[PDB]
Amino acid sequence: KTQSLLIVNNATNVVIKVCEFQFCNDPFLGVVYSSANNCTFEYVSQFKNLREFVFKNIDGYFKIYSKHTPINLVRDLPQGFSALEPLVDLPIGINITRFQTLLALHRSYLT
Amino acid sequence: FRKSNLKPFERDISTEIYQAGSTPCNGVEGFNCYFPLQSYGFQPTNGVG
Ligand SMILES: *[C@@H]1O[C@H](CO)[C@@H](O[C@@H]2O[C@H](CO)[C@@H](O)[C@H](O)[C@H]2NC(C)=O)[C@H](O)[C@H]1NC(C)=O
Ligand SMILES: *[C@@H]1O[C@H](CO)[C@@H](O)[C@H](O)[C@H]1NC(C)=O
Ligand SMILES: *[C@@H]1O[C@H](CO)[C@@H](O)[C@H](O)[C@H]1NC(C)=O
Repeated sequence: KTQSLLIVNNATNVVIKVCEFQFCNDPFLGVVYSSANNCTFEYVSQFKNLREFVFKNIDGYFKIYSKHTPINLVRDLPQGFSALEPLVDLPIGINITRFQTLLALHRSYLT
Repeated sequence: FRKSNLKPFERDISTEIYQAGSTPCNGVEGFNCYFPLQSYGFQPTNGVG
């Protein structure tokens, strides 16, 4: 009914679309889905791991900050300090009130 | 017709009915209810403005 954002990694590039999606109740990707109707913007670009992200939505822009580092601890968050560089400054121009994460699954229940 | 104002540089594309009363509107513009978009009148026989 209103416009949504979607960022999807396919293990070789980055897809960013602002099309009008009618979603599932649990969306995921089978090791897949994105609807399409009446859009404006589209973008294509390029445990012992730790990636950190910061999202902001101010003045019609969508700010993203990023940093990756090799952790070697068991189950917590580390203790030191590392600052996050800027990544992208997408001009999407929507209203964002909730969000939800997309994982890679097997059982292809598309609701 | 719009409920609240806009923020800078954000656009609104939503062709759904907006109620001007406590009574519900469900696709029909009957009970003190309108359509949120109505068009223009661009005629060559008009003045400036
Ligand atoms: C952005 O979306 C939110 C959520 O849909 C809107 O917040 C609603 O605002 C109305 C009044 O305009 C309230 O009656 C609702 O309770 C609000 N919902 C929530 C979940 O907070 C918000 O108005 C939208 N932004 C703009 C500029 O309209
Ligand atoms: C995402 O990766 C798959 C790999 O099979 C590729 O076929 C597909 O073209 C990629 N998506 C886009 C939008 O290019
Ligand atoms: C998107 O635009 C097409 C043609 O411009 C229109 O048929 C369709 O209803 C629009 N979808 C919306 C506004 O959700």
